[PDB]
Amino acid sequence: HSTAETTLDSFFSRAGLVGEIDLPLEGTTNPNGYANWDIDITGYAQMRRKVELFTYMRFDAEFTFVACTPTGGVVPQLLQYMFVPPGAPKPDSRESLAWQTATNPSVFVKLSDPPAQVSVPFMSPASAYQWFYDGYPTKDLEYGACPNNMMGTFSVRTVGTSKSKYPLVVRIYMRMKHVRAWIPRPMRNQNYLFKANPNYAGNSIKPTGASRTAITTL
Amino acid sequence: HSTAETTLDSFFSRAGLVGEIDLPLEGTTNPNGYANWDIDITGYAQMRRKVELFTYMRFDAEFTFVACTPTGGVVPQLLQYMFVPPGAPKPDSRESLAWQTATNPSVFVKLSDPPAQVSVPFMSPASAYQWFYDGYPTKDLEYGACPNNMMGTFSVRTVGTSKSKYPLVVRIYMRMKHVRAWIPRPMRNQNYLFKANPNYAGNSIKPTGASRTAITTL
Amino acid sequence: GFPTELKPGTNQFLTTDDGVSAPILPNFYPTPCIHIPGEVRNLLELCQVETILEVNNVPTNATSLMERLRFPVSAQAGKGELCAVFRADPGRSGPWQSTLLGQLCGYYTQWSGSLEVTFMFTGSFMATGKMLIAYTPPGGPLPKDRATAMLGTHVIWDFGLQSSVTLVIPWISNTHYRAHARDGVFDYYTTGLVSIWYQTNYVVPIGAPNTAYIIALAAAQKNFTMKLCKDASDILQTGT
Amino acid sequence: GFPTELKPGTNQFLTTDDGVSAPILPNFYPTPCIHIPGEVRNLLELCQVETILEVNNVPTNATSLMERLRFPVSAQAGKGELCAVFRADPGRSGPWQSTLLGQLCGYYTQWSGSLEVTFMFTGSFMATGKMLIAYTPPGGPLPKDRATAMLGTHVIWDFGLQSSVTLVIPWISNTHYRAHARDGVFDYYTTGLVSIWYQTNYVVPIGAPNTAYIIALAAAQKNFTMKLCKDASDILQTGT
Amino acid sequence: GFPTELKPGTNQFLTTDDGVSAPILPNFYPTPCIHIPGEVRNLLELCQV
Amino acid sequence: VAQLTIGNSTITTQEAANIIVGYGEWPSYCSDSDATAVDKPTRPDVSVNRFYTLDTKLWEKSSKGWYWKFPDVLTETGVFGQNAQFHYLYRSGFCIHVQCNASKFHQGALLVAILPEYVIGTVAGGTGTEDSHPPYKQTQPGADGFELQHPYVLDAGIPISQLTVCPHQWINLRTNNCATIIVPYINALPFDSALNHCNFGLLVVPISPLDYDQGATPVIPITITLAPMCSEFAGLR
Repeated sequence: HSTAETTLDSFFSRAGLVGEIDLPLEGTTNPNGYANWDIDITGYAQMRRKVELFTYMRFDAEFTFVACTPTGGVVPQLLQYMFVPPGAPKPDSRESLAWQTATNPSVFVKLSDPPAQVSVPFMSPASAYQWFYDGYPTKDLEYGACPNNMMGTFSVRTVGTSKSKYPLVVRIYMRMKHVRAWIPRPMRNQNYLFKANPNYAGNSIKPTGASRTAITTL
Repeated sequence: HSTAETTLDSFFSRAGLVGEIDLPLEGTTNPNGYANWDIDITGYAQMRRKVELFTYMRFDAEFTFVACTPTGGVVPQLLQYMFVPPGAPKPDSRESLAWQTATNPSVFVKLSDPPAQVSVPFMSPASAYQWFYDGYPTKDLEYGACPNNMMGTFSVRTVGTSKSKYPLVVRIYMRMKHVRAWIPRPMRNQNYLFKANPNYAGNSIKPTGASRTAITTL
Repeated sequence: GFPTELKPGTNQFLTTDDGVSAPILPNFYPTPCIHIPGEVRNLLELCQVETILEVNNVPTNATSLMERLRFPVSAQAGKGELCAVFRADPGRSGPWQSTLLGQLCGYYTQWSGSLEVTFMFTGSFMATGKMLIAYTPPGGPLPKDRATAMLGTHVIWDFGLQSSVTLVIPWISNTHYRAHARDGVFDYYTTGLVSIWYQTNYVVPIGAPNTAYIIALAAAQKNFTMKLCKDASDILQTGT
Repeated sequence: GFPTELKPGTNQFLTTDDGVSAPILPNFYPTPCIHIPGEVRNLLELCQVETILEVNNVPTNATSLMERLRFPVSAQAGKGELCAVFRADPGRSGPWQSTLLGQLCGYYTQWSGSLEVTFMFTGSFMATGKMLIAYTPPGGPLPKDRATAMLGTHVIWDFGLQSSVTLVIPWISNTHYRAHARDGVFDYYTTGLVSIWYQTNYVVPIGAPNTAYIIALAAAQKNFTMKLCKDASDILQTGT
Repeated sequence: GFPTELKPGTNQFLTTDDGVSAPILPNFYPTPCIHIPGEVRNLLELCQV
Repeated sequence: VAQLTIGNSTITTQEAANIIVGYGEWPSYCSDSDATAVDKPTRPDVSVNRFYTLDTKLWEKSSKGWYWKFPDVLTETGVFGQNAQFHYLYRSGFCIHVQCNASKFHQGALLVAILPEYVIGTVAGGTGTEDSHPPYKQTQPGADGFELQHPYVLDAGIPISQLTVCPHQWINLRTNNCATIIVPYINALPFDSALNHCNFGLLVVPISPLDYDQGATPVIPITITLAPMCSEFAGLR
């Protein structure tokens, strides 16, 4: 019965899959053996609903990178995951001098080696992130969108001058730690429409939960 | 806001790529499965401009060697990186008795094994390195060139009597630590012409920064 | 080198495991946190907040969902008549799903504690009468008629006097494991049963609304627990 | 052997991570450091040095770049006339790029603090008159005319008397994130606005230069910060 | 990094060996045990019945 | 009966019923550290600290509910509207007071609550295919508020069935009418804009529908009176 499983850190812990990069040898998606992933903790489906229980949050995260082949195979390919601190520019080519700039923390690891993990501190220049922003950050509709909440950008890529020899799939897991929440708000009860705002189906409004026949009949 | 990100060590830390050796199986460059790299901390582009903010510096460095194939592949090839303390002679052949001399620290590691790293102490016989030397070290033009500032020489090579079986690319990363700077000087504002002196385009002088229309119109 | 033998679990990645790993930005000093009013430290704080219990969870129509918040009482009803009835199932589907308590439980596998439903009469001021709220612990089916219902824990509520009464549910334990179709979730089993009866007919003077509504507010008591996490959430994030 | 399980991040190379590794030359004793005058320990020391603010960053011609260091004042200008105007943007392109402060900021992502522009009159000694320097915090566009400009924080500067006045910019915070074309850099937003006006016409006796110049010297105050590093540097090292 | 040499038995699984490994459920608080009459602590108790 | 008088205003409100202090904190000024360290922010104690009485809204048997957005609501009318317009940075607590004039022959219940960062979301087109962020009418509904279109989901897919998890107070006609809530400054920044970002929203929904036997004034007036507790501003324009 220990009320410890109901804390905030015990509610928001656990490494969840938030990203899945894909470097097919040949095809459409990521045709340059590299891709840019913007840290988005909603990469985990049911996470949005959860964090959105509060108005202000603060936390750190431990990202883990489980990469393999689509088959699930291990291969002797060396990778480089780079981190783009919100504010610095991201790579655009397979050798944009971006991967070169030190102020962009990179971490080389082979697929042979166990998953790579690193910790991103609470970025935001604010006191805390905030899932809701009732205004405009002083043409276009810039409502509800809160600026400084950007945690950064991970840029995965196969080390080396030439393309990779095998197809690769990098899965990105992130567990948030040391959490502080504020201003609890009602629990979402209408399906989500966009990752952006809280819009909902303006006719397809369903009841918070299942319904019955008569109020007297159980 | 902690003024710690503005220290000197927090400004000059971070492992940067300063060298990239290349041992193609067959071709032009480094036709002997080995090459000599002179420790040059300007191997990192934007580094020159930075360090050159001061006139005297002192520091140590942690070099890391990330080697693979051009493709980025890992292979069962054993390498030997050797260090030539400024003052000792460098290898000239694929078995110059240079790789044999103990006073030249070598470090064998396979590509299987994670990057190899080692620390080079503040070499210079002076109190500190000095990016500027207004004189001549007591035919030819020996101006601005400061002698004792030579950190050494890394000599990469595929272990063994015969040539390597696969093509190799050794990337050399160096993060300087424990830094002390002196005599701050104006920040370079004209593109660099040579790695040697501070010469600049004697006509292509541009303004320190962008310009506007009128001084009254913002 | 100091002697070491590796034990199984080496090179292993456990999503729950929480040791550590270096900071991507060593010298970064995360803007200090200032003071934000009303911080939460344990969801259980929330589980004790009264939230509207949709006991009248019958109208499903789109523009009626607002009625689910309250059930009614009126002149048409005669003494003895059963007004409404629901179960003490904070977890499971039903009227509890509207409450914050309920919604949180869904994020948990098992639990136990005492509950606390409150009833607010919103009728006229001139309205008077008695309603009999009664709880029947697990087992004993919903009392046949009002009479027999009264022979067990009940509270006669009189709005002529106090315009809002609170009933305490002794204890409900959703721990008695089960395995329905395939969703072998720890089924309540411990479904108490709250029934509200018309002790007297609805009484009002000429000039007042001959029908009023009652809002229900639930919430768990201090001694509430929750064990095991379950991210069951039908409302999921969709890519634009 | 002592029991060990390896955690993720084993065999991993993080460019920022800074543990250690053996010395290539163990017995080497790096010639001791002697005392070098003027050591720097934190770039912020530098950010407080006054450096010439090229407010007159208009002439781009090659052999005129030296004029960018100072703007002028003269008989031609009549009372009220706006002399010059710039923004409180130590980071962003503009006149601040000439200052050491500015150039350093470029090596950083975000910041905040109070600034301190100084104005030096270099005209004749016999020259007299009043200039009105005025700062307009973020928002309120550059005052329409001299009058209205004065109704807000301003300083009437008289060179007849003191030949050099200093203005303090309260606070500028380049933290309000943004995302232009693709360079989503934390845009100022907090662009204060310093305008200098001719309070009186330029006054000089027969025999003196009927036109003088004013040099501007900026620098951040004690309470300045810088967070996050960014090696953005267009001036790069080129192989001979 | 602190210096280590691996001794034989590394990466080895001994069915009897009993060191440890992380909990699959970290924050789980196994319902406390109450008092059950007649606990046994050593089979030898039984051998004397 | 006892009329409170703080300013050139004089509301004849009840003696001292029950007031819910938000998140358990009285709005205060500030220690000695903010988004301005060499900028001592002037604290309007003058006419910025009086009673404002918004145009009474009429409650019908059909009102879906209303909402206002702070600090916007007042940046309109008032000398507090003067400040919020001519100043850059802002920080201020509050104190709302919603009154209801009705007779013992009416009936209803209003849930009055404060919801920080109240982000609206219109229909999103009609059925749900249009990223149309709500008008400048729903983001800042001046001093006359705005009506809920979907009271059940508070116009933001959140169930009102749980709104009580915010600083709230009930107004059941048969039991009272006036309800009070003291809101403290809630933000992730010491000093924030008082013109673009609305620190929160005040909702007031009829949970138990208004009603009256036929013949009584069908519309009951809801009078919202509010007082700015500890105003703070920095740098004028």
